Amino acid sequence: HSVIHSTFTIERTYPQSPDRVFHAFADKATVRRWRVFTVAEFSFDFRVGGGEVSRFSYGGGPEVRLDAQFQDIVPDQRIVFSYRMAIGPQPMSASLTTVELTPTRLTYTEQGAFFGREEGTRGLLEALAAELQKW
Amino acid sequence: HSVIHSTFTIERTYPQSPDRVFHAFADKATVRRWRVDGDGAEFSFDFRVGGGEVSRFSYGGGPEVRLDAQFQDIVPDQRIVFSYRMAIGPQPMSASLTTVELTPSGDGTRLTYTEQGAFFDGVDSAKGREEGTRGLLEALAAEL
Repeated sequence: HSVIHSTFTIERTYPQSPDRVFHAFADKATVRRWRVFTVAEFSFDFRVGGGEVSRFSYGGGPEVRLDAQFQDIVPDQRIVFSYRMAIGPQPMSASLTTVELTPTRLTYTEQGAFFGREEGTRGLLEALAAELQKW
Repeated sequence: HSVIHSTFTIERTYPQSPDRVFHAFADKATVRRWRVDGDGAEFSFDFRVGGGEVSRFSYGGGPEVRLDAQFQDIVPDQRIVFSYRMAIGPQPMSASLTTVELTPSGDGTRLTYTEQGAFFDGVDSAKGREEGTRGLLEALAAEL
């Protein structure tokens, strides 16, 4: 009933190599450990035109529906995808996400439309730092 | 590789009401007259969340311009959100998110068209892309 457009770019670095950094956004299993608490349906197809449907809830709460579609893929360098999140019957937002990693200095960019989200994103990267060595 | 991120907005009012202008976006036939032609290459239009669009055209014998879009959100007569990627030949020039808002303007319609895009490798079509959309919206005007 009202849209707010914001673009926030957050930067974070990783002593691990770029291929590894990219691996954390490419591999199906690797992404399940850290979701990009039951999980109903879940699909992944890491290619252009490929999707990433994801239905889930927290402690019996309402279900969060995530639908993403990969727009542009540059092996070990760039990942561009759009996605929408809903928690209702209640669309939360839709955004275009760019994740670049030059040799690592991953540069996370999110151009979104909201029907705030930034701080959580810096966190999603602080977590990236987590499973960053779990191997 | 490089990625340019930019956003632009275009406001344009119409003497028509929301139902009318929304329609011009949601009705395949109408759509095919102000944005695309189709009357003497390809145009799949499935207007629904999750549904998408596919357009393929070229001028003369030149490179085929392909636009692939998917609807992300639809609020009747008031909002349209879709993402899309464009390419000419095999070179993918960009991916972006589009938001179309239609707020009542007393007796007319307020249309704010916002485009958050990501232009690929060297290519900076942001300028050229806003130019065209500003034209397509002007063209829409006549269609109403």
